[PDB]
Amino acid sequence: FVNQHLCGSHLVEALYLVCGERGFFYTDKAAKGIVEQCCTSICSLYQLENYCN
Amino acid sequence: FVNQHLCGSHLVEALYLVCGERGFFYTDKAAKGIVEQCCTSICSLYQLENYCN
Amino acid sequence: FVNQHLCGSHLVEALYLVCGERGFFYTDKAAKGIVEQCCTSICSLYQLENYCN
Amino acid sequence: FVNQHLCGSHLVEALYLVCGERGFFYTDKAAKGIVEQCCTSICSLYQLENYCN
Amino acid sequence: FVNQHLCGSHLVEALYLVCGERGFFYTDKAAKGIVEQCCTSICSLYQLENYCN
Amino acid sequence: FVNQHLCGSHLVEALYLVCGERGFFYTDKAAKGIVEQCCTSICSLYQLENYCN
Ligand SMILES: Cc1cccc(O)c1
Ligand SMILES: Cc1cccc(O)c1
Ligand SMILES: Cc1cccc(O)c1
Ligand SMILES: Cc1cccc(O)c1
Ligand SMILES: Cc1cccc(O)c1
Ligand SMILES: Cc1cccc(O)c1
Ligand SMILES: Cc1cccc(O)c1
Ligand SMILES: Cc1cccc(O)c1
Ligand SMILES: [Cl-]
Ligand SMILES: [Cl-]
Ligand SMILES: [Zn+2]
Ligand SMILES: [Zn+2]
Repeated sequence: FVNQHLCGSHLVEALYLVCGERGFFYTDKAAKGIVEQCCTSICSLYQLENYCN
Repeated sequence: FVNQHLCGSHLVEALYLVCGERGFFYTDKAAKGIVEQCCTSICSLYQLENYCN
Repeated sequence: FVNQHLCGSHLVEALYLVCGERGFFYTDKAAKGIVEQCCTSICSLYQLENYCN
Repeated sequence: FVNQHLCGSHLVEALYLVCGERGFFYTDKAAKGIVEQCCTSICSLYQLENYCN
Repeated sequence: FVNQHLCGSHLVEALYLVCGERGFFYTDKAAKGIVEQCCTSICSLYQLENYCN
Repeated sequence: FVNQHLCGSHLVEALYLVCGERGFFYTDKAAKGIVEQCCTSICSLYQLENYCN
């Protein structure tokens, strides 16, 4: 299956909208961690914000 | 018109695909170079990879 | 106008995300309205939350 | 739960194209009948139009 | 203003929508023809179904 | 299940990007093949490049 890669693609658009001019880092380090958590169960806007810069 | 925000929305999706495992950082102060270049001309995928982590 | 058509396709997705469970209507009166407000210059997340139900 | 969220995001972009200047409702009541029918099986464009306002 | 490269990505999505397993027959003249006409005036789904195969 | 129709919309977006102004070609067979291969495991951009014209 290709579930997480398909989930990744929507989660960066959500971090571009949530994060704004603060931006975000989607790097191998703490980006496999937003996938472990937000592609397993639905993350709210405030849980998404904790990955912002 | 929100020309920057609509071009920036496509650019984050193109970067998720081209950077793959390298990932990237999208700071609105690091996102100025890649919007100024790639929203006024079509960037190759090699050009996009120059912004990967 | 096609640039308003395309902006509105991105606006439908951001309201889906911001409005969570609540949802939103995209009747041709709220549409005209969010289009004029938020495709002419950017909208913050508060502003978009105001169109949600 | 993330799978139906993923699906709903792509159905909102389909309803925006199919309904045109009609528009559509996508509140929690309105759009849960849609997801039951169109996220378990594939809906055509003629079935999606039933949900236009 | 319409950036034609960002408009084309939306149009390729729409034809996937419209044509689905019918596909299309690719020729440079039809490709440039669709992006010229539907990136300057809005095309409806019934205009886009003409390009399906 | 709608999962392969959803994967297929994301491949279309990644062939548009990768192929650029060369565009891509459709046949019944290759459309069956890239979904059975790229919706089962992650295809690179250098594998997708084989369907561009
Ligand atoms: C907004 C969003 C996208 C993908 C997964 C999530 O949990 C939430
Ligand atoms: C949106 C986008 C993708 C790829 C190249 C570009 O210049 C712009
Ligand atoms: C498309 C869009 C997204 C978010 C804010 C805007 O003003 C316009
Ligand atoms: C077009 C579309 C998107 C998502 C679910 C569907 O049944 C159909
Ligand atoms: C653009 C596209 C891709 C695959 C099938 C289609 O009908 C249309
Ligand atoms: C469906 C769609 C996308 C892009 C431009 C158009 O005129 C129509
Ligand atoms: C049908 C089609 C049109 C334009 C670009 C593409 O990559 C494919
Ligand atoms: C880029 C991409 C999209 C969808 C499936 C894949 O295997 C690879
Ligand atoms: Cl998806
Ligand atoms: Cl756009
Ligand atoms: Zn998706
Ligand atoms: Zn766009």
